[PDB]
Amino acid sequence: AALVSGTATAGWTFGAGAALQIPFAMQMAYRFNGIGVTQNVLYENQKQ
Amino acid sequence: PSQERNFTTAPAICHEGKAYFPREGVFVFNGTSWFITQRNFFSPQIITTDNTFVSGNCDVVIGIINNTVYDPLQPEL
Ligand SMILES: *[C@@H]1O[C@H](CO)[C@@H](O[C@@H]2O[C@H](CO)[C@@H](O[C@@H]3O[C@H](CO[C@H]4O[C@H](CO)[C@@H](O)[C@H](O)[C@@H]4O)[C@@H](O)[C@H](O[C@H]4O[C@H](CO)[C@@H](O)[C@H](O)[C@@H]4O)[C@@H]3O)[C@H](O)[C@H]2NC(C)=O)[C@H](O)[C@H]1NC(C)=O
Ligand SMILES: *[C@@H]1O[C@H](CO)[C@@H](O[C@@H]2O[C@H](CO)[C@@H](O[C@@H]3O[C@H](CO[C@H]4O[C@H](CO)[C@@H](O)[C@H](O)[C@@H]4O)[C@@H](O)[C@H](O)[C@@H]3O)[C@H](O)[C@H]2NC(C)=O)[C@H](O)[C@H]1NC(C)=O
Ligand SMILES: *[C@@H]1O[C@H](CO)[C@@H](O[C@@H]2O[C@H](CO)[C@@H](O[C@@H]3O[C@H](CO)[C@@H](O)[C@H](O)[C@@H]3O)[C@H](O)[C@H]2NC(C)=O)[C@H](O)[C@H]1NC(C)=O
Repeated sequence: AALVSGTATAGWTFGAGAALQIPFAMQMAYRFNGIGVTQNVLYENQKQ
Repeated sequence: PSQERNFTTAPAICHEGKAYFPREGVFVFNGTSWFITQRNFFSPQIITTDNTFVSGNCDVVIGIINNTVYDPLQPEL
């Protein structure tokens, strides 16, 4: 439970260093870019 | 990475009615000024056209805010 709660907002440093707080949607947008789909796609289709 | 700071962010900025998105970094609001920088190290840069991109209007982007975008053309011309 702690792990999931943490990762939900903690992001990339969660298991590496100091905790940070990143807005959920911002984190997701990045991970999409991490695959190879332009970041803006997520925001436009955020609802879907 | 370690010692950090609190900043306000934005999914995108609106300029000339168009939705501008960051390239490799994130938009960051400092003590009354917007910049763009990499997530892993706070080093703020001026927001310029060539360091961002534009796609779609300021219509469907949630949390989009108003801002300006620097264009070298102005001082160059
Ligand atoms: C980023 O910056 C943009 C630009 O400022 C903001 O978008 C604007 O938001 C405002 C407020 O919603 C829109 O206001 C427009 O005002 C026009 C003037 O009429 C009003 O003000 C006069 C002042 O004396 C009063 O007398 C009058 O009674 C009104 O109170 C309106 O004419 C505009 O109406 C438009 O939409 C209607 C919709 O049916 C149309 O019928 C009209 O013909 C017209 O299109 C409107 O109300 C302003 O237009 C917005 N501009 C843009 C470009 O969107 C963003 O909100 C801001 N972002 C953030 C996050 O704040
Ligand atoms: C948020 O971003 C804002 C926009 O960048 C920041 O505003 C800037 O704040 C600094 C304060 O450090 C102002 O600096 C001015 O610099 C001039 C020039 O002299 C200084 O630099 C020379 C270089 O060798 C040095 O020798 C001198 O001793 C000075 O250090 C000074 O004359 C001014 O008094 C002042 O120091 C920037 O100009 C200012 N930018 C703008 C556009 O106003 C803001 O501080 C940032 N806030 C946070 C919390 O980071
Ligand atoms: C980023 O902002 C958050 C808050 O939005 C900061 O966390 C909060 O920091 C304060 C001060 O360090 C913590 O203590 C508080 O002090 C006030 C002083 O009067 C007191 O009234 C409060 O009851 C409390 O003691 C506060 O607990 C803390 N809150 C949380 C959830 O951490 C955070 O430190 C900021 N980060 C950076 C890098 O600035």
